[PDB]
Amino acid sequence: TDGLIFSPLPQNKNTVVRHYSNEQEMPNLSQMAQRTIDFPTQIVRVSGNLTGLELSCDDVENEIDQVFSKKISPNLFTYNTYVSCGYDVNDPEQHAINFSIQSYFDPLTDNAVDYLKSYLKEYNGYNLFNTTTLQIENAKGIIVSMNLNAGLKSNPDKTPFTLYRQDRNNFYFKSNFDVRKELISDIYQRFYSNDPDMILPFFDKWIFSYAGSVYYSILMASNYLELQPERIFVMENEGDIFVSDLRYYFANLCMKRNPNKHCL
Amino acid sequence: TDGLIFSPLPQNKNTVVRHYSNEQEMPNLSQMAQRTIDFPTQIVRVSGNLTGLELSCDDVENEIDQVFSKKISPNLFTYNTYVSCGYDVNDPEQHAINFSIQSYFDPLTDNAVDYLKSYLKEYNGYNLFNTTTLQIENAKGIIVSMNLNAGLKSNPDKTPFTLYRQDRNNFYFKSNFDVRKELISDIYQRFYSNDPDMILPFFDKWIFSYAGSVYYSILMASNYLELQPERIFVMENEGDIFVSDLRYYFANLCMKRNPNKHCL
Repeated sequence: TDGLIFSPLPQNKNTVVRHYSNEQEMPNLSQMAQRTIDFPTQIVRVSGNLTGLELSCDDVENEIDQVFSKKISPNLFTYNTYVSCGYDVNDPEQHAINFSIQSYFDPLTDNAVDYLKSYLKEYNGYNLFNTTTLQIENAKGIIVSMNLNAGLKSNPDKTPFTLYRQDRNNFYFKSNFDVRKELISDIYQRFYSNDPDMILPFFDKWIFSYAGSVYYSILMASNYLELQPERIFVMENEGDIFVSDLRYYFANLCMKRNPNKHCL
Repeated sequence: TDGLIFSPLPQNKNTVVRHYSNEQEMPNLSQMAQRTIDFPTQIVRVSGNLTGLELSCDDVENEIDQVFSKKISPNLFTYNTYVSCGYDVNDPEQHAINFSIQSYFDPLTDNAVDYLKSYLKEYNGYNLFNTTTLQIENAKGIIVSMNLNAGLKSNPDKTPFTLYRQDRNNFYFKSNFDVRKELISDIYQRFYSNDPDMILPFFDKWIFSYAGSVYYSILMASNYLELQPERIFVMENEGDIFVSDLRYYFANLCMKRNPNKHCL
């Protein structure tokens, strides 16, 4: 089935992984309107060597959940968090030997912002296992480099399809919150629509200014579309970018939603 | 057909376009190494409304060639330039109504740097048609968001093909000069090869750390590849990016290169 599709997470031998996210949830504009200030997206990209510290992966994954993942509620934040812990498969105790935290998250309301500010006073810079510190950074901004695929898919349950056209466009936003408020919500409203005056103006805004004229014929010939909004976070240091491994794309299965069996 | 392929957006109605570039030339590392001064990529993104000035599109294109395109020689610069002129299709003289210049270029030698400084002295801020000014800007740096397509094209004379896999990876470079020295030259040496010990380590370096193992099966099943290195120029102001329509991609026509009729 179609809509948001999360990309598969990184696989590693002898590693326990926990993944926490509510990014699959459609943005709620009535909730997001309760935030009146711009606030930077939070970035965690932390790792450390645990060899010899006599920790179990359970000790590690649960110390991280008490000081981070459980402090970030799905009803105050949109988040996508990835916690990894490596262990030594030959050690009789199979003690942990490393860990990493990867996360980005946004407060959704002014109350969440207030809670967030007090969370950072208490836990930003927290000492993790006397090896590294929980560092929650401000993203300076985010560049979306978005790919659009249009074409004809013979079997909707398998991945190959015939590619008709491909386009790219790039946008700067202040935070992932804004990306969800402006781009993601528009995707749900107008990318999944067979109303010409919804989807073709959608292409004009996000693909290029007359993509609607180009795509009318293509949309009529096609039955399958994809939007890959790659999120390139820009950090304060020059040349420092962050692209999380937690990726998603939008699949539009026109052959199953429209009577036409096509995208227009 | 094979190699670097320029891909400008579909041409807008009633517009004349002149395109100038020597980006198609393979980089020669022994020549690029002779330049000792880093110089930032030069950026032109200039436009203006000409309605009513009684200029011919020829007047416009020839004035821009005299003050810009002919001052940027291919043996001192790699450049990619797009000069467009909109005209009034119903005016009996079809007078020009707007124009734009899109360009990036890099000096290739220390002498070119000196000559470039001479040109900016003389021509930066030049008055174009009493409407706008010729401005050459320094890019702060460049984010390459590179796409790889792999699949099967039955008819090499046409655009459709069956898409097997898609991947993106993102890198920061200080300049387009560095992009040609590090990325583009690697493309010519190893992307266009059916040697597993050439192409797959190329994939490990530029796609993701183990892409060679994933794509080994895929490359044998495929006969067609494309590399779309989108160049997102980072300008000096915060949130200011420039992505030209001066796009190119690399097509790998395995069904025509290889005895296998396939990419491996």
